[PDB]
Amino acid sequence: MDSAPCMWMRGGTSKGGYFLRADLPADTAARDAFLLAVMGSPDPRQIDGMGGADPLTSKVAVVSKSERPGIDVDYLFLQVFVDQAIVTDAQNCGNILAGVGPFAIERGLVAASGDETRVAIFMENTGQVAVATVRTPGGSVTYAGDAAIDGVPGTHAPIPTEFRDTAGSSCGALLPSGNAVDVVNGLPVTLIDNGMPCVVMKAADVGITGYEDRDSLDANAELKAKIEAIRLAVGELMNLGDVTEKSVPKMMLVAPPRDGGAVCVRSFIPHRAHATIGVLGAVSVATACLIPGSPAAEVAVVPEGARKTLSIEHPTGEMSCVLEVDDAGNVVSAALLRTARKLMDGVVFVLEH
Amino acid sequence: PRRDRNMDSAPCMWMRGGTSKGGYFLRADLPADTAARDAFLLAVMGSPDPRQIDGMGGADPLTSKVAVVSKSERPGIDVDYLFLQVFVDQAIVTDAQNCGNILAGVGPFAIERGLVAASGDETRVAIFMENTGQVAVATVRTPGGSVTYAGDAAIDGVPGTHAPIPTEFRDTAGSSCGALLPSGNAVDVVNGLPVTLIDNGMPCVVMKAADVGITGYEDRDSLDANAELKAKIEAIRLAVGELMNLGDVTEKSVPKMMLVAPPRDGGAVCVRSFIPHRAHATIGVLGAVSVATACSPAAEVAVVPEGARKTLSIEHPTGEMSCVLEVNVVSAALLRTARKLMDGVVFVLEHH
Ligand SMILES: [Ca+2]
Ligand SMILES: [Ca+2]
Ligand SMILES: [Cl-]
Ligand SMILES: [Cl-]
Ligand SMILES: [Cl-]
Ligand SMILES: [Cl-]
Ligand SMILES: [Cl-]
Ligand SMILES: [Cl-]
Ligand SMILES: [Cl-]
Ligand SMILES: [Cl-]
Ligand SMILES: [Cl-]
Ligand code: NA
Repeated sequence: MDSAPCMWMRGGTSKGGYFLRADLPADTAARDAFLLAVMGSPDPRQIDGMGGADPLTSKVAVVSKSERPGIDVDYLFLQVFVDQAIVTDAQNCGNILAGVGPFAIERGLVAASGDETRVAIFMENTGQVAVATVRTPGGSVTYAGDAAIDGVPGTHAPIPTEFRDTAGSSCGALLPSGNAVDVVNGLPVTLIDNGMPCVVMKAADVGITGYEDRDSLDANAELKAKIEAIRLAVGELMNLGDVTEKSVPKMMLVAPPRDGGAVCVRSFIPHRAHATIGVLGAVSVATACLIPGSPAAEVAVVPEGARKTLSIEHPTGEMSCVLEVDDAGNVVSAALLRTARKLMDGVVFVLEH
Repeated sequence: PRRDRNMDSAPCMWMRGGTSKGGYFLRADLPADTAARDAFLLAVMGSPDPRQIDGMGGADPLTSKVAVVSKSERPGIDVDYLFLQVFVDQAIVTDAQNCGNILAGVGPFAIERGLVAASGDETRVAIFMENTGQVAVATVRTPGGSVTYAGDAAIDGVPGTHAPIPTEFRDTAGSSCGALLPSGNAVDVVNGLPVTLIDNGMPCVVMKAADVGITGYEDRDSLDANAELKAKIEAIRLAVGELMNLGDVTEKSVPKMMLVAPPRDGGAVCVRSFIPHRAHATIGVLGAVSVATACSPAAEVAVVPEGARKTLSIEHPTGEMSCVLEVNVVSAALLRTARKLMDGVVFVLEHH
């Protein structure tokens, strides 16, 4: 295989290549070798491929028509490492997911349903489902509009994304330790998985305010060591095995809001300070805000009602999460805004094997 | 039918050209008005945006470049080639300089698009470089009449091997300046140290690295942090701009500052190039032609090859670049490679 049809899209704040599953090799070794060559990996500059020399622009979506009930398309996310000959499918990316809906409609995997088309997506990495609402004026996708997200210039068509079946998707339960709060290394934390395994703790409990600049936190070795020691100590409690070399759980340091939101966060993913917050991590953090007695509930401003908009402040702005909660208190769905844009469509080429 | 009514588009081939990357267009496929063309190309790349997240640029000037190619009507020329730099974090598209790396993709692009017919197993493509008025001849491997990008050729800064693209340069004397020696005399002296103002494809100031207080072997960070050195050579550049017929070069990127030193790794010359303020990782393709041509001040340190076809290996930080000169300088040939990465249609949000 020396080529494959491919669409290059921006999905959220990430970028990568979108493939039909039938257009990629069935053998995972042959597939990974093809995608590495497509990106130009391994190479810190990715000069001989389509990767942008950054993990956020070295990503792949594998999309196929789904035989699952109620699901339109299956979606496999793959991170193509920039400077290593490694392609991984552990954990799912909620930004590349934003392009899956429009891509499936454009490719004919899902018929457009009027001027606005809802696409039910099965996320194969963690077995959860997202429903993306795509603008399809006159029966064809558009990527233009008045919606904006932090980290992307200008405005685009909105892609509301509703997540369900998120609780314990990676850890097997919403609270894998069975506790709303666990004391780890002398500090109270919440171990929670509502779409993305997270450790939620007060920024003040680890010696910062939680409003520091991303670059200042990224260079705070003492803080990173304290957080990492906690992350290693809860890997088994969260049913994640040995998390030494894993990118999970994400470390979420929370603080009361300062820009009008519900809560403020600084996220380490697990080592680098995030410029915003992960889309699935936002669902976990927002859900943690609703658990009484937890560090997030202590600092969050939670509105009343069955439908709560939880604006999560992060270094470059805020990401709002709409939580639908039953009369008992359980989060039945979470909806967040993303956008996408088809950038180039055609065929990617690699040198033959 | 079933197209985005709020976007525009054009056919485009994304290629690696040498150590650069960008989009290759047919001239007829872009808007004819400069302003409309520039807005389109900025949107193609996702500029302005330091991350270029909403476009095809790679958040680096070297991966935010454009080639505009068309069938030429100049005598002896196959295609005309306009190089355009799409700025990453500014709403700027410029044609002021000539990239000899994006040039490597032009030949194969022209053949794949049918601008030039394949003449057997190797195809010679005469390329008029409209930015500077120079002519380059690229020899493209076309086995069975089809362009190939696979082969045993290697260049520093690119992993693996690819099909060789030998690129011979003609009409390089005074590409940006009046003639080969813009000042009029060969070895002039500015601020006390002897230099050589020479333009044989890229306007340069050639001078001995010892005459400026360094050895010529330091690393990129150690030279770019050297405020003493950069200030000394910048004052040399700011005092030769009008003398090299370049106007006021305070805001320009030309001429390139070339600090020469004897070779260490077995090459011909070691050079440190400031382009004009950043320490160049390797060396510019056209800059290497000007430096190889400079070899009395450059002859101080040069182990010049012997025969009539000299392979001058110019040692730069990340390795070496070899410039074949035939002798009076007859031709200047350098090795490049290219690869077609993606082919299809690029899309932009409509301007309004
Ligand atoms: Ca329109
Ligand atoms: Ca249009
Ligand atoms: Cl498929
Ligand atoms: Cl990486
Ligand atoms: Cl995500
Ligand atoms: Cl910040
Ligand atoms: Cl990390
Ligand atoms: Cl044309
Ligand atoms: Cl730039
Ligand atoms: Cl060049
Ligand atoms: Cl510079
Ligand atoms: Na279409």
